[PDB]
Amino acid sequence: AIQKMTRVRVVDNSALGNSPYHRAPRCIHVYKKNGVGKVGDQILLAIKGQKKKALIVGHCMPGPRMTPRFDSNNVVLIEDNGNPVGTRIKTPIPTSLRKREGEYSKVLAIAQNFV
Amino acid sequence: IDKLRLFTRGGSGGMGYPRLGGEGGKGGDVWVVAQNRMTLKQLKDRYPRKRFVAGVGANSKISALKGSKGKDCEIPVPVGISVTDENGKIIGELNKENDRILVAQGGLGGKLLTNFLPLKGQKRIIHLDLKLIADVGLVGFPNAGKSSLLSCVSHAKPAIADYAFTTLKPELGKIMYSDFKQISVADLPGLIEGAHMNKGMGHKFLKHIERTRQLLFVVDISGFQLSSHTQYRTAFETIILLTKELELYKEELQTKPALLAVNKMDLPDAQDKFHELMSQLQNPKDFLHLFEKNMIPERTVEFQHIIPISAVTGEGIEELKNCIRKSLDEQ
Amino acid sequence: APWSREAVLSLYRALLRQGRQLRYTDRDFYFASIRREFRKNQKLEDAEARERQLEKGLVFLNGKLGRII
Amino acid sequence: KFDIDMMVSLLRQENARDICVIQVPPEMRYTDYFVIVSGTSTRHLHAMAFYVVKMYKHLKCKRDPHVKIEGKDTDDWLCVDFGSMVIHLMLPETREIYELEKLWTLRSYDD
Amino acid sequence: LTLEGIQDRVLYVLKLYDKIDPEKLSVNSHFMKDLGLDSLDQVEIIMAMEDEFGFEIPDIDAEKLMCPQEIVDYIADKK
Repeated sequence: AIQKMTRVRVVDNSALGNSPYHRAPRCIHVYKKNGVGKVGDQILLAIKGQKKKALIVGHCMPGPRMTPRFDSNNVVLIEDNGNPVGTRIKTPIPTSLRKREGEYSKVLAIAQNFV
Repeated sequence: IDKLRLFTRGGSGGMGYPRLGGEGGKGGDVWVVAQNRMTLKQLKDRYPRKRFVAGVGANSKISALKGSKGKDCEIPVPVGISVTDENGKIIGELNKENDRILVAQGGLGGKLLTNFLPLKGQKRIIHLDLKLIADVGLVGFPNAGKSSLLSCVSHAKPAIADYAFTTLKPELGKIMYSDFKQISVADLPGLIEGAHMNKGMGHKFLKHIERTRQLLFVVDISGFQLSSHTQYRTAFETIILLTKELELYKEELQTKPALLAVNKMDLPDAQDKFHELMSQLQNPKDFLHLFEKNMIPERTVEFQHIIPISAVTGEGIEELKNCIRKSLDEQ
Repeated sequence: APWSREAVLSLYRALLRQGRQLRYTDRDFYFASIRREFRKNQKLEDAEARERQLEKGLVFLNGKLGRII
Repeated sequence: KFDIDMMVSLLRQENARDICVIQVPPEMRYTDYFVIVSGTSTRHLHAMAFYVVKMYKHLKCKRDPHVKIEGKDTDDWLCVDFGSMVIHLMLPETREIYELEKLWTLRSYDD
Repeated sequence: LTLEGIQDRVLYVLKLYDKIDPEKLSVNSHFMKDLGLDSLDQVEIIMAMEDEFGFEIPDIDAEKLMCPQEIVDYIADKK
């Protein structure tokens, strides 16, 4: 449910993601057919005032009944080529996140653990 | 064998239409690169299917990203390329391989509600003239042995070549320059016999052979009674007739780097004075008279030199053939 | 710096035995990577950092977080 | 079938410049094997990925799900997961900048 | 096996190493002093010697060779 102007607690090893700023990062737009951004899609991201695409991985809102959920809006950056700009994500990530058909493998290995 | 006129399309710009960001692609350029006979080894000279285009730009909309870049187009030729444009004159003037000529047009954008302009992709009118089928068109005489002469004067076996024309592809023969490189010459289409010797394998093919900018007049350098023709048309008489036809066809072409091929030199030897006769026919005004100061019956006196075929002796015949090939490729 | 000096040699020997026991992977590349993980790390490392890296190498010798192929 | 031995044979026939295989245990519920492929160039890596995918497809496993060439847009980065395993094709410089094999071997020992 | 053949194999293995420079490949060729080799380089040389004429060398005895003569004597004694 990553809607417009949503702040996201990005979990990644990217320096700009790690960079403190005047504000924490917030999204601007998402790659969704509806205006509703769920986990597993491309969203905007402001890193030190820099627009960048990212993938929202792990949300807080209630989704499917059997699935797990964190308490925030976790996300991992993506490059203009689509590759992960950062190195690793400390928080474990849900295994069903790859089951969305699309770009999944490049983030499927880089994080520390699997939730 | 003919001249080609193509339209070159370059890169096209992209789109949007995001509130943040902007346009996409740019416009590429048109490059012309001439390559050796190895380009003709892959059959891409009978290609013509109304030219070729290039890539276009991108937009991106998730979430505020701009687009890609454009694409340039390179037009290759099988053997040699002379590049001209729609201005009525050629900028690049060469036919040797590894020569490139570029035409630039680009700088693309996108329409109106973030960062502005209207357009589409770019194009140019290119004209490729190969200066005959490969390097020059050979018009012989009724003693012609140009295929055997080229085979005897070069260690490279002749192959089949093509050109970007609306007609049939003439046969080409490889010549050796004795410099770790090889040049190419072109003959009559189909079965090579010589244009003057009543054969062109077609009337339209004869017109295509006669439309060559650089012509080589093959004739018997030996004696008329010793020529491999019955009845021979005499070396002096047929040579004078062919040279007069070639010179009167165009005075500029006579003053250009055109040559006459010395053939039937496999019977002749070093002491047969075939090279001496070739020099006496090349340095003169293609007649009995050698030099004319003021009163000259021809358009220009002291014309260009003659090319050697079926090479013999060691008085620089290979060097003369290499220089003739270089002058033909110079255009 | 390290937990022990001869323990580093024992770890290198066990790593050499494992790299000679390689099945499908480029064991020469494995040896070069082990050398790079040893030469570029065990030059002037601090005591607590060498202790942590020795614990990591002991876990790698255990290999509980992955088996190479 | 297309097993790990088949993967090694495909890497050898494709002349993989650098191959780094690991057998994934049941500790993690991600795959059964992790492969790192460093090739000659991006065109060469793409050709190797296409050859491996064509071999795994046309060989067997009709009932299995298809695998797409991921990282088809990223020039350096690429991957393709298998029915049981996963390979990732990148440059050896890209593999080192990822440091993936040690990262795949260190469950909690990186930064 | 011939002890001279063992010494020749040890010399061939020492010369086959690309990190080592064949300047003083004598019998008392030390690692840290005659060649300037670290403990990791000493272990690499020990593995490279065990690769061709070896595969049974104990780690305790290989940690203090520090000379081609000692390695040749240990290879003659083990075989």
